[PDB]
Amino acid sequence: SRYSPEFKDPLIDKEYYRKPVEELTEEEKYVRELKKTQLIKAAPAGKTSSVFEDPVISKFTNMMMIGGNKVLARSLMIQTLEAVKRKQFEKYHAASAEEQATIERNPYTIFHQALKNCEPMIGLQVPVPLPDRRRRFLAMKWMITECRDKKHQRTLMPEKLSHKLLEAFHNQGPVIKRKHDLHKMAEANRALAHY
Amino acid sequence: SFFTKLTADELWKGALAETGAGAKKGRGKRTKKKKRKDLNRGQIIGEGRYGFLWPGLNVPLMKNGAVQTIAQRSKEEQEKVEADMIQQREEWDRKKKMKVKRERGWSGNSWGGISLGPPDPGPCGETYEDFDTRILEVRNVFTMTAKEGRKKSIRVLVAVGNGKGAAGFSIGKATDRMDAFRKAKNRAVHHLHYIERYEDHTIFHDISLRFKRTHIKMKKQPKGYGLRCHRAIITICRLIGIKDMYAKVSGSINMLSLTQGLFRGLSRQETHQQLADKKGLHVVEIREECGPLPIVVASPRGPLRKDPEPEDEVPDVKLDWEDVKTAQGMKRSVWSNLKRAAT
Amino acid sequence: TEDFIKKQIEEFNIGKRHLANMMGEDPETFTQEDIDRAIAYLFPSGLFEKRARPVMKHPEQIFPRQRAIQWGEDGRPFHYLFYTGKQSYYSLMHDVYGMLLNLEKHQVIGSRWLIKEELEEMLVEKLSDLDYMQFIRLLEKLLTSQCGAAEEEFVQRFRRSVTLEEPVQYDEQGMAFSKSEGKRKTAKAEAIVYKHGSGRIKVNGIDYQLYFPITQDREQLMFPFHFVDRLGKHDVTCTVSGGGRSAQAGAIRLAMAKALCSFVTEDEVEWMRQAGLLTTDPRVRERKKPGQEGARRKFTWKKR
Amino acid sequence: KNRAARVRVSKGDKPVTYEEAHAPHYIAHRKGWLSLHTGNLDGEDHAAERTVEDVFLRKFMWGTFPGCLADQLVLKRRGNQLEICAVVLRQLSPHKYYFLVGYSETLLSYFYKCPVRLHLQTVPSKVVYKYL
Amino acid sequence: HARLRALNGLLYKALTDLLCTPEVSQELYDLNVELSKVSLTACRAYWKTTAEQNAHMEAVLQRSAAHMRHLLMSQLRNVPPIVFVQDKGNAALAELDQLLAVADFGPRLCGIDHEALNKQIMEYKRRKDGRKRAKPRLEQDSSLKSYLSG
RNA sequence: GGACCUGGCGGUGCUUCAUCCCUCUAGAGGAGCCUGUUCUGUAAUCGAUAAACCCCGAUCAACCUCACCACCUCUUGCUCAGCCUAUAUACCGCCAUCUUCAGCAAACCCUGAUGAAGGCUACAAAGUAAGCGCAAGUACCCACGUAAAGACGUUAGGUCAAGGUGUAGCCCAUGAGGUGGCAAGAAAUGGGCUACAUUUUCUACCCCAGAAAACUACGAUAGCCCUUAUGAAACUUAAGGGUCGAAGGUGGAUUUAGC
Ligand SMILES: [Mg+2]
Repeated sequence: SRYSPEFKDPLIDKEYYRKPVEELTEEEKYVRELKKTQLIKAAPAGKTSSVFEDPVISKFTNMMMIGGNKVLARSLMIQTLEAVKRKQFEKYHAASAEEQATIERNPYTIFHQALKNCEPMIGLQVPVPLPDRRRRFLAMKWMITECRDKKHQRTLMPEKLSHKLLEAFHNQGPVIKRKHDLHKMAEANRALAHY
Repeated sequence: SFFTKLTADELWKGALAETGAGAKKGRGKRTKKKKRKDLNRGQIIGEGRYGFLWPGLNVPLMKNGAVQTIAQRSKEEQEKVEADMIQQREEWDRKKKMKVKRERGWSGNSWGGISLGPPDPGPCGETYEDFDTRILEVRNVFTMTAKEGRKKSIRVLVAVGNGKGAAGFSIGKATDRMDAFRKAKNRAVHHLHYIERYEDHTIFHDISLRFKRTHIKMKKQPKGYGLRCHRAIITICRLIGIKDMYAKVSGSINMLSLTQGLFRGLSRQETHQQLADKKGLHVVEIREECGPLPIVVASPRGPLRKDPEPEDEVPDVKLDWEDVKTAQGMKRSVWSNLKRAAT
Repeated sequence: TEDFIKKQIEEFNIGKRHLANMMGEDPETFTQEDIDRAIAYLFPSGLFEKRARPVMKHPEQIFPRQRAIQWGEDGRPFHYLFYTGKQSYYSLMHDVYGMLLNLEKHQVIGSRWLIKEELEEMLVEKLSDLDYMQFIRLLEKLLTSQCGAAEEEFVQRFRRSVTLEEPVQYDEQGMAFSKSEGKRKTAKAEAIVYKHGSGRIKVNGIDYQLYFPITQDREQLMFPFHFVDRLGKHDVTCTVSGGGRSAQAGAIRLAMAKALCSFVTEDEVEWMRQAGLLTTDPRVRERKKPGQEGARRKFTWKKR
Repeated sequence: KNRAARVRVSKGDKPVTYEEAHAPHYIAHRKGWLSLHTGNLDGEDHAAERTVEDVFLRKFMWGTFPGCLADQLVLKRRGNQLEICAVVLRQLSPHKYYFLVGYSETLLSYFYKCPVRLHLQTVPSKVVYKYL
Repeated sequence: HARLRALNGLLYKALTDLLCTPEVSQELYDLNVELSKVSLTACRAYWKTTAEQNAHMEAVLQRSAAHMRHLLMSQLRNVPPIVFVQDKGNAALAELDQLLAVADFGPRLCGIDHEALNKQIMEYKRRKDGRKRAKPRLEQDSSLKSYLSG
């Protein structure tokens, strides 16, 4: 890497820098004094301080990216969010007053809940626990691979991804089925956990 | 093509094949071989086939006080010059071929006994022209290394002595024999013993010592007896400066063990002066050739004892069966007292 | 030898006088810098190694400071720790230990420790890694102890400064502004941020929303001002050239951040630096190597 | 193993000059070029002719001063001038050196149709930068 | 290595003695924990595991680790920190079973490449249609001959 | 035969490692084509050819190049001749490989009783002043990174066809010149390109568009035909247009590359 090891990763969080000095611990004070003397890497073109920035969505878009086409991946992601929001709004308007309380219209909340549902707690052969990062990566990769499946013909990526995300938000869909299959396989191979 | 030609050094490097795997291994026998020659040994600048005489280059610039002109030698004299050059080259080659032989060691194909000249001079006025170096053994030790397997090395045992009682020996390990010689002699010159000699020609008393598995029995001998000892002992004694001595070596004849046991025994011997100082008595020498005349060879430097040494009728000493058998004449041997060359 | 060094010093003095004559300057005031400049002019050399270029320095510098033999005519060595073979290092250690003993008797930011090569040059003596570590430990124990001014000076002989790394102008109409520059990949940008404004950015004379159709580039532009909560309060005129859309956006972002540093508070400047808005990005395209598909990809190792 | 223009260490006794010691990757780093001419610059021409001339000059000078040369030549070109700077051992009598200088200058001037100067610097022996 | 082995044995013995005596702690004495292994690099301790009681034992050991280190410093005074490792047989199995209970499942020949050889034979059909080793110690050397020659 | 030393080896112990395995991305292995090799064929080169051959010598073959073949011709010949004739297992020259290494070799010193051998402990116990390499320095944009560098040694590694050269061989021919000619696929295999599309295709634009979207789709840089460029010579080479719309539908073990 062109950055020397002395360089440290930047910390983009306005609350961290606007935090009052009094609330800082002695350890935090020492951390700030140390950072005052540390070389810091340039902020990557991906993340900013925008209140609308979502690291989960940014990582999902990067995973969707094919051949460095960040523009197209971001377009697909925003189209998917718009499709989810429009479908939820249609359901909200078509529903009665009681059901309107239950219907969720936030695309970001829907996306996060769907990915959380798709996260497999167990993995594999000998079944083994999975760390949090591996769980999130598996959920995202399963969603993307399922949406990229040839089983859906002539349907654009935004529509397929919105449909799968809504299925996952209701604990259904082929991604949740894949998670359940992995869980069942791990349960079956539990007898080999002594290895 | 002119531009395709090379220099003499490159051509010799290519043709002689001094480097490469062939030189390292030698699988291809090279009895029919090429050797380097100096093509510019006798060439004079300005000499060629046309036999031209260029003033200032190959002929004197000014002749009889006047500048010479461009002149060309006649065909006859140019032919004579070329023939003379050929003959001079042949004479140079003949002088290169001639050489001078040396003196063999104990045997015609053994390094033992071959002299190596004086040790190399020291850094600061520390020279050893008085010292002579002699090889006692050369061995080709083969060591098994992880990569190269059997690797050859030379272990050489040398002894150096000035002929005046100061001598030593050393071992030298190397890849080349000459490096081993240099190391061994330059190290032996730093490990010099001093062998006290009775009358500067023999040992002070009879010695019998065992080093490891080698028994050395040396006998003090009168002048003119010569050196009747193992050839290695003869060499070491010549280096020390002992002219008359007898020595029988029994047990293992390991050259290194024999050499260092010999040096130990010679160094540990006690002089007549030391004996007189120890026992506080006159050391009186009795010679058959001098009749009953008592010759005092050493007197104690301190007080002289008044009480005579007790004269036991039967001494308590460990005799040698070989010596007793020889004295009684029963030591019949077809190899003892054989006439041999001068030592 | 010492006499050789004396002869070299005399030759250097004569040559210094001759060079001063050649350059037509006063020999009495011809400094070493003048000597170096004159030598560089008279003997130009484009060799990259500065140590390979012609040099006519003082013999004290040209010759190694290992000096001649460390003993006089009588052979007695000058230094009492000579037989240690490392008289400089062990003398230094002895002095440091004496300082520590005296400290016992009586009772970080802009500097680093010189590397082992620097210490070897200081003492003109070869040293081992463990020797250097032992000396560094002793020095750091000296520093941690209640070192006085003399001990601080002693340490400063080994302290090496760490390599840690804005104007305000007025236009013809009295509009206070700041100007800065930035680079990113191949794109180079120059930005002008005015002290008072209403959030209008003109890139190459074109509004940013019409010059940067991609939302990512506009987010990059928003990043500096949004970090300091000054969105819509400053006017920016910036010109970028070279590279692609993202490289230009990054260059403009860096230039804008550097220019805006002239208006925000020093604590805000430190916060911007810690956020990475001020560090020039060294990530640039890596050259393709011969025998390889790209910068790092090798050719497909043929099937066997 | 790279072999170009390198003098491989054999025993630690073979002497090499400054140029022989340095490997090709040190050119323009620790050693300059042995020939200076505007042929290889941007946009300039006749590089091949200058290269052929330099090769022939080096061969001719090496064969004209047998064993006298103590180092490689330096071929400088200024306009149509041609300066051959050489370092020569002090073997021959200076009469032969002067004869060879006049000869080589005149012959090369008539052969390349340019004023050729030959500058000789004599050394007592081949300068030894290090031993290999 | 052997010295480190003896040090590990001594640490094991000291920890066992501290466990057995009641003077260290009434809680620890009542637990009656037994150590399977003690190994020094920090020190790793491995004790046999009997779930609720296992968790209680682990918690008490973690609470009393500092006091155990302090008591060990009285003896071997320079004792590195002691790490207690619960030996649930294969701990992976125990953790996996715990997660599996927690987790959700939702609704319920000849040894050769005969083909390659057959292809090669079809291809062929279509195309149709010791010595002495001298001992190392006996090799001659002519260096002495050269030296005597001149 | 006894004891020991060094190495090799152990279905040898222990400890710690790496891309060795898993994890990540994109590929290869399926299709067509380009090219290379191999085989066959032909009157018709050579060399490389396990990693370290296989878009390799070539940064390049229609004639030339060319060293191949057939036929014809010349004999002091372009050369104070010549040979691309044999030998890389005689070599120089230039490199591959470990090396994505850190050690190597001299010169000493010391230990083992002066045996083969051995020579490390940093709160240090016999190793070491120099040389080579790493390192340092330098190039590129930094101090990072990438280049470059990378010793000794290993594979008689590659090249006698870059050139030079040892030895051996040819001299009315194994030399020199001219005309004409190969170069095909029944195939196998290596690498690459283009694809099998919807994150796609076409157009505009260079990222706020409109259409296409399975038998008139996606998909040839292939075939066929006709021009054009270069050339003395083009169905041979290249470019362009027309025509054709083929195989193929994300491909098994296995395998490549990346931080
Ligand atoms: Mg004989």
